[PDB]
Amino acid sequence: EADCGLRPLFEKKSLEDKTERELLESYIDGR
Amino acid sequence: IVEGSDAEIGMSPWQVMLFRKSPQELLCGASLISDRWVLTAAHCLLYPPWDKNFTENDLLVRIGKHSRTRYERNIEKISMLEKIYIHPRYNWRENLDRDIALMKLKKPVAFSDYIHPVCLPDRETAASLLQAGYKGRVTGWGNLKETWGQPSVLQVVNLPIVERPVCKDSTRIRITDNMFCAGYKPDEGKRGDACEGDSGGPFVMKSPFNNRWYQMGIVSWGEGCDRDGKYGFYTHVFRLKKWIQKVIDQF
Amino acid sequence: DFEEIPEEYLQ
Ligand SMILES: NCc1ccc(Cl)cc1CNC(=O)[C@@H]1CCCN1C(=O)[C@H](N)CC1CCCCC1
Ligand code: NA
Ligand code: NA
Repeated sequence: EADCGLRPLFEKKSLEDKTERELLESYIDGR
Repeated sequence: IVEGSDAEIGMSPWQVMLFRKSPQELLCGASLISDRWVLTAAHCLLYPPWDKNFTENDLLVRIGKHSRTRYERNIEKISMLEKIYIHPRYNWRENLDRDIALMKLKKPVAFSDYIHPVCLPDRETAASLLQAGYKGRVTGWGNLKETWGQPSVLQVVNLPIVERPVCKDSTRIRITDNMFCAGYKPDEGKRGDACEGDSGGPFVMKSPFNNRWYQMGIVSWGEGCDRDGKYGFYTHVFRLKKWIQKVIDQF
Repeated sequence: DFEEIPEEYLQ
């Protein structure tokens, strides 16, 4: 789906969940 | 899930519970990839060493759930299976190579705040994100400990992908390119793992390029749960995507 | 252990 992977209660509202930043901080390439 | 936490509401809206009709019990996790297709581990459906060989009418999928045991009226949706497809080269005899299966629903499920599909990776997203040290997220209603008990609500844990030589050196099982492993090392302090009942659930990563969630792995196997020096092993979704697309295109 | 689900899903 063109909307896949965008959660209604998070990405769709520009709200972040409590631990997604831990994932982002581990992605140390392209930054 | 061992050493995880309660999920937030709507945190994993692609989460699927595979539910046995009789006796009524949790069988496995799974994930929603479109309004008609659910992805899981082959061993959730077919595992002869344990006398497991389910047919479509043995099973239901429950989508939109948070509570493990409650019937979440007006929130969850329960779907019947039209057909199961297991990878033709799934190796249940040796090492769970190619531990992947698809289930087509009898009717499309309506998306909602609690029900929404995950993306499947393309080659570039897999190459960018499937790197040692990069963390993904595993979710499930499986056991909280290797020996016990079981959670009230969906559990979540974030775990780093591990270097392939370390994965290999942690086990006597023959690892293949269709698997990757994740978890903390003994020296890292933090811990966490999938456990029994989490089988078939998704290992997801949030792409920092387009801010979408991708399912990179399927909970497949581990020697125990959360043991020091062991890791969890996950089906490599991208490596098997050609099969996924062949099934969905054909059926 | 599990709450009963509506009978419509078992038919
Ligand atoms: N341990 C629970 C657990 C832990 C982590 C993960 Cl990712 C998945 C899981 C859940 N997954 C399982 O139970 C699967 C189901 C079938 C057996 N199994 C295991 O994991 C066997 N112990 C090793 C197999 C034995 C068969 C060869 C490959 C190795
Ligand atoms: Na080894
Ligand atoms: Na471990």
